[PDB]
Amino acid sequence: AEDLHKAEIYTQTTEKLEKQWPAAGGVAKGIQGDQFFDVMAAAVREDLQDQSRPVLVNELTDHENPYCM
Amino acid sequence: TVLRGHCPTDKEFIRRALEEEQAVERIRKKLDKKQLQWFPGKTPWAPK
Amino acid sequence: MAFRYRREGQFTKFRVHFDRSGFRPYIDELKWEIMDWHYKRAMGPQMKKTLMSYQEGSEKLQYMHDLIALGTAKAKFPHATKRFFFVPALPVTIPYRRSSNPFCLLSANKTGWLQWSPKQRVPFPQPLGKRKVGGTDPQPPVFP
Amino acid sequence: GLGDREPVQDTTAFRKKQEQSRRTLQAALDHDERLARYHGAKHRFFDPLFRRR
Amino acid sequence: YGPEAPQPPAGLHWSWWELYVKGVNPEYPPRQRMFAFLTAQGVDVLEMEIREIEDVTRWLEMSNVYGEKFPRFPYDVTFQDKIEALKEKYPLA
Amino acid sequence: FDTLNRSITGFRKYKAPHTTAPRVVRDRDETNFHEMLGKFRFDLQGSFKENGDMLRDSLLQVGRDLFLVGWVKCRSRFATGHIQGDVHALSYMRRYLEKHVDESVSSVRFYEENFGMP
Amino acid sequence: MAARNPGPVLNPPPIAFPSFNRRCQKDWLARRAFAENEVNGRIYKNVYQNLGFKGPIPILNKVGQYRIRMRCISGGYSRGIFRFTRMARMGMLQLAREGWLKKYGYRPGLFR
Amino acid sequence: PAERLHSLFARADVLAHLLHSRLALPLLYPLNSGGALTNPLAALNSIATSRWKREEVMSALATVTPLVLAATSVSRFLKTAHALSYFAGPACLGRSRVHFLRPQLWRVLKPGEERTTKHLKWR
Amino acid sequence: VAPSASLRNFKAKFGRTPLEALLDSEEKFLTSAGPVDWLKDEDENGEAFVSWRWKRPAQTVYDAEKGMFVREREGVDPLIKLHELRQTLLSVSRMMSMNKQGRVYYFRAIVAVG
RNA sequence: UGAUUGGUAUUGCAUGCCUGGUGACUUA
RNA sequence: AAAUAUGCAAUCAAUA
Repeated sequence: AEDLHKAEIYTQTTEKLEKQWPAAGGVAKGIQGDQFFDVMAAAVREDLQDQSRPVLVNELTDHENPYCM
Repeated sequence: TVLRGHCPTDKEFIRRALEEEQAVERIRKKLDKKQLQWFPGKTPWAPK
Repeated sequence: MAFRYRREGQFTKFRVHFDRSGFRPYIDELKWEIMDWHYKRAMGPQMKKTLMSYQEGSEKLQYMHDLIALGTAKAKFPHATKRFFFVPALPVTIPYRRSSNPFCLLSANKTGWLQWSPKQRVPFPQPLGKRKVGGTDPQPPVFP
Repeated sequence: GLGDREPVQDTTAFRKKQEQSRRTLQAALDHDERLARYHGAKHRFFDPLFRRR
Repeated sequence: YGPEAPQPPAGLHWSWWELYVKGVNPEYPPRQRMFAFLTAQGVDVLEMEIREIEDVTRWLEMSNVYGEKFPRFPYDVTFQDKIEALKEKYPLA
Repeated sequence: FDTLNRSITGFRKYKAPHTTAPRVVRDRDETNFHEMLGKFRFDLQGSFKENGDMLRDSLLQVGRDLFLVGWVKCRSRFATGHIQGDVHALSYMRRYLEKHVDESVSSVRFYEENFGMP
Repeated sequence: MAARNPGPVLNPPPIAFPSFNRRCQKDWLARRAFAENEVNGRIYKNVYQNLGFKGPIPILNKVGQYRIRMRCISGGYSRGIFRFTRMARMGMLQLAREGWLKKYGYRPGLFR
Repeated sequence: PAERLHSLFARADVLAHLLHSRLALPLLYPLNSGGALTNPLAALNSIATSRWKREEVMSALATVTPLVLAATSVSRFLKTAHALSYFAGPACLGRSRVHFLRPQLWRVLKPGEERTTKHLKWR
Repeated sequence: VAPSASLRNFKAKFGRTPLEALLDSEEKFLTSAGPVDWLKDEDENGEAFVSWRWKRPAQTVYDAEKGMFVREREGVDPLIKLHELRQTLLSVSRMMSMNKQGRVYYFRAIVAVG
């Protein structure tokens, strides 16, 4: 139950990060344009998600995808 | 777009994409058939 | 052409080389899968028995190892009245390739270990009838 | 939030604490014999044919 | 007691490669001897392939348990030449 | 009639070296009553087409999905069978035979029901 | 035959763990020797073709691709072996009947 | 009216979606032969009531039935249109057998119908 | 709202609506599933399933001393109380028959019951 | 590019698995 | 007829 709760918390955190640091024009278009602000925002969001990703007890696979977790 | 479950892109765009795909498929088939060999690396009259 | 979809596979089956038909083999995967099955079936229960043998110093050893590795050891034991359950696991032996597929279930693994479950209602290598999977009964036979 | 700007996991103090924890674990293993086996237990894998024979 | 914990190379929580190379898991005294000998010679064993590691292990075991005349290689090749080639290919850091 | 009916022949057939009957687990509650096994026999009378091939295929598919075991026998006007498996699977099979058969089923009968088999 | 004294029903041998077979071991040795010496044979052939001479290469007799045979992986027999299976008749039969091929599209209900 | 006819089929599609949503579940939903009876979820009556009434679902299905019966009028109209689309216009001894006088009986394995002749001998 | 003629006829000939009968059958199937049968208690709020009872196999009788069920055999007169009869095996023999493939063995038994 | 715990010696009249030939497979 | 200069299989129009 605690692992499921942590997974739900992680999904909520990912949604909050997506709303807080949206990538204008789409991820692919931002990558192709290669603007400093877009790169900074994407890196910040990715690092925050990496930091917030939990460590569950019953699974030894630290899935970075909230869907998979 | 109006009908549910149908592709929303332009029909002419789809036609152009399909024609390009068919042309590239024909080119690929021609090239593969020409370059195919049972004993790869063998050229006629070369020292065998 | 009275039965098209019935004969759909005939062309590849009969009049095409394997190297050019596009058919994808299975040997290079089942070879590792069978050994994985045998290794798991042999080692999992023994691992669980070894884990549950003492059953009193498990938390103490976990605490000491957490102190040695992380230096905090409060991730699993915030206070004295918190219980950390140990899930049996075995080394992963089949060299699966890490892939960019975000939905891959064995690409984000970083520990080199996988959780093992003794319970599986559906037997995976379902034999035909009375046949038993080889290597299942090690007891010597008895003759009349 | 972000992580540690200057993590201390690469510090001599951390290394000394790790050594102290290792010494404590070794002392506990020496003191307790059941714990010693429960920690040093090893299990090798052998062929099912070899098991049969 | 107990085996020393593995050192993750980068972005990992474990490494079976180091344990295998050192012959700790699976435990194999011949592989431990191979690792020690290559480390003393100055060969980065972790950078070697499985084939080369097994070949060196077999050669060392044969030399130890049959004599210095063995192993014997054709074309006047020598175990010293093999070791020199391995050292040149994988300098020890 | 049953697929396990055999007559004793004149040549020795290997017998079980020992005899050990697994015990019947009688301490079953709501948390464990789903792990019990069972068996029953069924007889259907009516009209079926293709000499019962359609019903045979349907029953085989249902049994393959439900992991049931045993045997079935379908013909033009009748069907019989002996089914074994988990209690829930047996109940599903009974419901299917009673209500979910695409042939004329004038009569259905269930008999020789047993539960709690090891 | 109607055996007079039938024996117990024996559990079949493991699929992935064949018994010792020195012939299979030597086949593996030949495979690895060919893998190691493949480049040298190419160099031999390049030199001979450049010099315009059809000379033999004796070492290929020992370290060539043609010293390798398709031997059953699970049985060790060196005949009736297909690349799509790498196993002989009985190895294939045991693998199929144990249920290891259902995942890989095997259709036991198909004759042709 | 024009707008009424414009919105008629959209509103009919809304009705059809409602019917589909209702029919996409078992009749006695959420009743079940498992957790429903073996693992019930008093102080918690506000979030989960063990009590349950069938009249609600019965009335829902009773109201659903006539709506689908009416929707069958769509099928009737489509069939009428299909039949009309194939209209033509103004109006303009012994047995015969092919492929044997009678079908042949086989006592040997037929290469085609092996699924029915497998039990028979191959020679 | 006036019921339709078909519904009225169905009620007259069965006493329940078609939906009522269908849902009664479905509820009975869902409740009498597995090895047990659940009991329903009805009040103002609604129905609930709080108790279950073991299902009794058809045409079987529970023996107290054995603690298990035993089947009821046809041909026997059900009026006779089998718990006050006893039996003795006088003789059992291995008879033989001959068929195309060889010899077939069956058994004969003589038993006294009183 | 990840090798291995002897015998293709007798005994198919010790057997398992797997095949050939002949017989069968009827219900409500 | 200032159109053509004409033999057929065992795959593919959900794409030649």
